[PDB]
Amino acid sequence: QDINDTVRLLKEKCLFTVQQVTKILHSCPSVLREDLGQLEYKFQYAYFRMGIKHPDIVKSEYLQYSLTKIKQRHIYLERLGRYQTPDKKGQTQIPNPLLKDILRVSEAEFLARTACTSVEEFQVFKKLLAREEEES
Amino acid sequence: PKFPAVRLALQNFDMTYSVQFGDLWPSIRVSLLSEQKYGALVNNFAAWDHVSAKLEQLSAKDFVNEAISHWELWACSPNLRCFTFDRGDISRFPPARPGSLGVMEYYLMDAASLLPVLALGLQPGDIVLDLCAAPGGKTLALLQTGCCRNLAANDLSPSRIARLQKILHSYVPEEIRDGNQVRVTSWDGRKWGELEGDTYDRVLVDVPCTTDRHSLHEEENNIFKRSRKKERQILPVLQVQLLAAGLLATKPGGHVVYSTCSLSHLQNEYVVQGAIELLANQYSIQVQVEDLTHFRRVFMDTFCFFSSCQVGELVIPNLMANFGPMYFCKMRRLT
Amino acid sequence: LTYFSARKGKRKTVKAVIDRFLRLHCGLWVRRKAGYKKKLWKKTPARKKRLREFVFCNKTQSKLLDKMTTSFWKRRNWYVDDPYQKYHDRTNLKV
Amino acid sequence: ANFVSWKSRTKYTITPVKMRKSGGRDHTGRIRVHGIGGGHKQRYRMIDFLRFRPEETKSGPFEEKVIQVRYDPCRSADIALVAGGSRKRWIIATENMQAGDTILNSNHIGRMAVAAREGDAHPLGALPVGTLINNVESEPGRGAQYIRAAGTCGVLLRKVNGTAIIQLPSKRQMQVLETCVATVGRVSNVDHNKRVIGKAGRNRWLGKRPNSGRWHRKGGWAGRKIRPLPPMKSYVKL
RNA sequence: GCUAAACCUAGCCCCAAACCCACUCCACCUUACUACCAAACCUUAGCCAAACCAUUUACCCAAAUAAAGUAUAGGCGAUA
RNA sequence: GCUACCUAAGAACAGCUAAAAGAGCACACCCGUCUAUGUAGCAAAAUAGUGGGAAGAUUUAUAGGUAGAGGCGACAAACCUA
RNA sequence: CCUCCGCAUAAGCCUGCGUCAGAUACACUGAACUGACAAUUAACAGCCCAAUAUCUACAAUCAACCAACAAGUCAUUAUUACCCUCACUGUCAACCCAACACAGGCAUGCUCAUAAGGAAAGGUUAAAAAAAGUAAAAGGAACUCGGCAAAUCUUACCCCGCCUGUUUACCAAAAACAUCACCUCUAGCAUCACCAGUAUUAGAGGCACCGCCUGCCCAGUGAUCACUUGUUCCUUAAAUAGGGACCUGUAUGAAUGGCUCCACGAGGGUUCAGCUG
RNA sequence: UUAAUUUAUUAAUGCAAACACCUGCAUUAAAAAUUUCGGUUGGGGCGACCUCGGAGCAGAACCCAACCUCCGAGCAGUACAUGCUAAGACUUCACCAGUCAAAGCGAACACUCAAUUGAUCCA
Ligand SMILES: C[S@@+](CC[C@H](N)C(=O)[O-])C[C@H]1O[C@@H](n2cnc3c(N)ncnc32)[C@H](O)[C@@H]1O
Ligand SMILES: [Mg+2]
Ligand SMILES: [Mg+2]
Ligand SMILES: [Mg+2]
Ligand SMILES: [Mg+2]
Ligand SMILES: [Mg+2]
Ligand SMILES: [Mg+2]
Ligand SMILES: [Mg+2]
Ligand SMILES: [Mg+2]
Ligand SMILES: [Mg+2]
Ligand SMILES: [Mg+2]
Ligand SMILES: [Mg+2]
Ligand SMILES: [Mg+2]
Ligand SMILES: [Mg+2]
Ligand SMILES: [Mg+2]
Ligand SMILES: [Mg+2]
Ligand SMILES: [Mg+2]
Ligand SMILES: [Mg+2]
Ligand SMILES: [Mg+2]
Ligand SMILES: [Mg+2]
Ligand SMILES: [Mg+2]
Ligand SMILES: [Mg+2]
Ligand SMILES: [Mg+2]
Ligand SMILES: [Mg+2]
Ligand SMILES: [Mg+2]
Ligand SMILES: [Mg+2]
Ligand SMILES: [Mg+2]
Ligand SMILES: [Mg+2]
Ligand SMILES: [Mg+2]
Ligand SMILES: [Mg+2]
Ligand SMILES: [Mg+2]
Ligand SMILES: [Mg+2]
Ligand SMILES: [Mg+2]
Ligand SMILES: [Mg+2]
Ligand SMILES: [Mg+2]
Repeated sequence: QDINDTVRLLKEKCLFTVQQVTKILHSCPSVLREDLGQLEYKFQYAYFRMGIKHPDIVKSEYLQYSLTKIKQRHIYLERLGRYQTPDKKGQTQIPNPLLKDILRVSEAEFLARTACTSVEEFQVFKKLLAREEEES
Repeated sequence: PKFPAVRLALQNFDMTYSVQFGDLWPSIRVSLLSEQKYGALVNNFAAWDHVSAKLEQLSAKDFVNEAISHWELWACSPNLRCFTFDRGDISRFPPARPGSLGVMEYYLMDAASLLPVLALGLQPGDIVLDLCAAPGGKTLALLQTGCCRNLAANDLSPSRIARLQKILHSYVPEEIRDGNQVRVTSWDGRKWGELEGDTYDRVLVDVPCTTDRHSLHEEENNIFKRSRKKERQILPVLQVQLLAAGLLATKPGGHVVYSTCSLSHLQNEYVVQGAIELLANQYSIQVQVEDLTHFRRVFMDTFCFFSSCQVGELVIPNLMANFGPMYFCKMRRLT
Repeated sequence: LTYFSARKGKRKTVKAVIDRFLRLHCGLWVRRKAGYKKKLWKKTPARKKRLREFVFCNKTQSKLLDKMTTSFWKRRNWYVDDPYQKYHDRTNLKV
Repeated sequence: ANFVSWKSRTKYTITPVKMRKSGGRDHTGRIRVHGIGGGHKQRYRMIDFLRFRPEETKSGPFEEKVIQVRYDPCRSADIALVAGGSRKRWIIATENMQAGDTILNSNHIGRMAVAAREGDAHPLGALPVGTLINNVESEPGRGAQYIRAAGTCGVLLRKVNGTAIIQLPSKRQMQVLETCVATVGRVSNVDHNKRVIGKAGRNRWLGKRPNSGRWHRKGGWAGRKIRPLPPMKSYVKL
């Protein structure tokens, strides 16, 4: 049931293709042990808030990374104004940084290149973000 | 709402503040959207000694006490105590309670808001005006000093001045709020010049601003609403009128402080420049802007300042010390 | 109301009226004040006393309630211990 | 309704059988499948998909001679008439099958893997690993169901313990018992995919009715919105 | 003075009473009225009323009357 | 029994040009571009001229099927006895 | 004088212009009206067949060359059983579906203009207006929304849609739909559709021939390989930051957009020349 | 359809029953089903408004100026007899609501404020 539920959620709720589902299973085996609610939420986060299409999620190995990490990186960039959510038309005024230079890179590398902020600013931001999620 | 009012504020700020601040804007942007750091201003009418000890237990430090020490390496308003956490600390103060005397121990407010009060060099037996007092915070701090012989509180909206009455009752005893000792009015501040001229030693003017911190978070009665778009356009004009009105009321040799909550140089620098120009021509009164370089230097530890302002001092929010934006300009009426 | 029943072909009582009103035999109707149980904390003692009253109805109200009840509810009742027993008959009433 | 299936024949014959078009309708008479109706009339040639079918009062491996290789209307692949003993039958022709060719059908599993000639049908156990195969059975003696379209070839990937992994043309692996029989080589009519219909009229001849004129929004649905995420939709540019 | 007008009785209605119908011959479920060959049981819904509508809204069931439009039920409303 | 689509077994397509065809001209046949007539009309959609197609995704006779919470549709919200 | 009709079969209708005698949507005292009487004769057509097994790969096109594709319209045998005959029914007409003796609808064979079938004018006059024709000086689109209609029979383009085809029966035939080709999604399978099919298949869709451009979120530098990084565990109160494992059997990306172009069109616009009330 | 109310139907899943199917319960989706779309403001978009109190505003008992132009309210503070009871009255033009109060019992030696608010059912 656990395996069946995971693939059903990806195919039906997340509307991934059979080929894409297989690739997700091949590249991110951690999705199977992951809770269905959390996995759905993670996909929802990339698709709408981050405005990422299906092929990009699969290619960039997005579901591999923890949900916590995704929140910290994206919200920081969004609040900095460096990352802007795509509109209804899908076009952005300033092209968004790639997930390669957001999640794949280290904390230090992300701050140096993408965020363009000192570490001490980001450290204190972690605490604020962590608190915000507590009240929910 | 079909289109959130808070979204208009973001759109408005991005186009103007980016060019104004450059690379500093991202840092300000993230800080504005994040949770505001608060300072606890201890009520002097309450047990100041006991509260100070209690807040010290929470690892909070009185920045103004430290500021006074480094002041003498005019003088700031005395009898003010505000505890704030160290840089990079996100800790929140517990909610305030009533005291043994029946007055609340401390007031939770923006620490940057005290700077205009501190800039105004309050002396004992000074007749003081606050043109825009409501809802409170600043005007409460005026009373905390105890240097106010006569304090006048004014605000156009009686809704907000009602909130001030509640704050005054909770914090200040009835003894201190005697007849003409503390005066509360709900009249227009623009027409204050003709009401009384050369009355006040010191005037605090806190004009209505775009409320950058408040506009981004609170949807209700947002200034960036399309219904209130006409108010925004006439706001720079309105700000000058109020600042001019405060200057008329001031005795020659007296000092005023102009406080604005916005980052915009339109509502900060040009208003001050405009008010001087208007007063110099229409009423033939000269105003000298007092330098606050020493003032900015002392408070570098707690507050980061934007060092590019021609007149006044602008406190910018930082993610380390998330204090709401505050532009204070101190100036003296020569004539 | 039902003027003629499908089963019996009789006028029916509106049971709402019975739940809310008392008929005195003399023709008067008694009622409680509306909102007498509501938000007593914010109401003055004088107002609270006014609310805790049994009050008579208009002529027009009485006529309405009469039509909305059958003759059964209008009969003389000799209840064993009736608190409203004395109020059933009128005394020294001129027109 | 009054629908009776044309598939009534109980006895195998090589004679072309008159068949009735459905039109994509049921026994009920309503449409279940769209875009089917009224091509060229066709006659069905019954195919023996069981290659190892020994004759009556006969057993063991048998040989057959290919009489002719012929076009079939009912399928993409070419068919071959094959004669053995006193029996003629229709089978699916391989890529390189000619009249006069002799083809062998065996049920013998060899200890040493036999050489795989294109025409012949062998058990998968007999066949070497990596041989191109066609007309496979899922179960022993069930009959060929799997690789029977034109120019289609399966690959015998591996043989473990009485089991064999084959690759279906869709690149999906299938577990099959070694006792199951498959025909070696590729199916006839290679470059069938390379054919050009050329005009609308040809599809009408093939019995394919035109697609609906109704415009559909999308084949796939829209992703269902979770509870906190709705504000992140319908952003308007200014 | 034309067109016309006029008429009284075929029959019907409600009751009461009484429990009705049913082959000249021949033909008649196949294309009925054509002599003659290899399978039934299964909640009614809705209008309407509630001044909208969404729970709900009388409808024969074993013979008058009375209990009684009472006890009860019910967006405790309409109403039952 | 009209019509939309289908099933079964049928029928029709002169002449001329064409390397030869969902080709061209053009009958019969099918349709209905434009104008005029007609508007209680010949007609609850016709007439005359002019047109589009006319070996084909063609036209058409016979019998059968799909039925309204539905059918059928080369989607016109088309057609399912004016 | 007309014949774009006729004769026959099918289907439909059912005595519906035969004889006699009567009263009486132009009329004949005659009608197809009323009543009575009579009539369609089988060879044509319909109405068929003992059983059980068993047989039936090879079109048609003058069927011979040649050439195919969409792959096709007609065949028996073995054994048993079997001896009585020409019954029954349709056969008429000026006819059916359209409320009518309706300028409409109506399959096939033969006649392709008739050997068969019919009559546009009740009589007169020669007004206007109205309709359909014919002819017109000089001019030749000046008309008009528009060369609509007529006369004449015409060129070169532009836009749209590849094309043939389909659509609102009864105001829209088109730029709409479909369409070859291309692309996306779904499916590893038998006895009632798909299909007696099987991934070069089938279904659900998008776009519209062809032809030409447009294609990486596959981990970065440095010299296939080392190393932090990414991911997972454990230590650590728990962490910070340390210890161990893996990322080396493979990846392609667009139901993406533009661009000319041949042919075609009762499509929309412009135009040459002629032409015509 | 991203309106409200449903999942009777279908499909899947889990738990019971039974020793895979069927049945009962629950959950998730698809497919539908039933019903509605308040009022003012040219009409449309962006807005504003609907209840209570004050002024222009009836010059002088009461009432009365729609629409408009402005303001405000949706609290708060002090008591803790802000207890109980009861003549007579007022009343927002009805009703429902709302307001004042003598005397008396019990205490002591029926608060300020212009509004500062919500019926029935039901829990
Ligand atoms: C930004 S707030 C002042 C902030 C307050 N002093 C504080 O620190 O919390 C400005 C106030 O001025 C009032 N105001 C606006 N126009 C005014 C005028 N013309 N005269 C007087 N007050 C005015 C506004 O209603 C508002 O309450
Ligand atoms: Mg086929
Ligand atoms: Mg389409
Ligand atoms: Mg109703
Ligand atoms: Mg057929
Ligand atoms: Mg021809
Ligand atoms: Mg042609
Ligand atoms: Mg042609
Ligand atoms: Mg059609
Ligand atoms: Mg359409
Ligand atoms: Mg439409
Ligand atoms: Mg009809
Ligand atoms: Mg007769
Ligand atoms: Mg005969
Ligand atoms: Mg003749
Ligand atoms: Mg005539
Ligand atoms: Mg005449
Ligand atoms: Mg004339
Ligand atoms: Mg002329
Ligand atoms: Mg002209
Ligand atoms: Mg010309
Ligand atoms: Mg002109
Ligand atoms: Mg013309
Ligand atoms: Mg002429
Ligand atoms: Mg076309
Ligand atoms: Mg054509
Ligand atoms: Mg065409
Ligand atoms: Mg049509
Ligand atoms: Mg039409
Ligand atoms: Mg038309
Ligand atoms: Mg199209
Ligand atoms: Mg056209
Ligand atoms: Mg009254
Ligand atoms: Mg009124
Ligand atoms: Mg008293």
